[PDB]
Amino acid sequence: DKIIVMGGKNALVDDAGFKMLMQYEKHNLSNLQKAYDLNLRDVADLERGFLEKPKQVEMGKKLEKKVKYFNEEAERHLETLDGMNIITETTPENQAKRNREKRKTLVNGIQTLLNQNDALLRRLQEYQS
Repeated sequence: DKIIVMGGKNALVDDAGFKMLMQYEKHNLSNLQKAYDLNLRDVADLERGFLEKPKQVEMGKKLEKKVKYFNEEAERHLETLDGMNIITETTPENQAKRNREKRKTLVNGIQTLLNQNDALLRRLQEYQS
């Protein structure tokens, strides 16, 4: 298919590129909902108070670390969705007259030089014979 380009900041994407990322992001969200569900639960347990106060404090620690991490992921992905621009590519032969003329000037320019250079080479290869 086609095009995707992220420099980490803003992202350039085309139709198939956009469908692709929405795939990846939709999935990523599903993973976030799973991660959230697991933490909402563990937190709910820890709350109960099922033995060993010191073990509970260490647990909250790990959890509080996890929720925070979650928050970083979530925000990063949302940053992504927001800096995602859709592009459409237009081919040389389908560009504005102004652009076509600019290229042609140059193509003709180069083409003439290959002809002349060819002739030059054959003039060179002759003499040295």
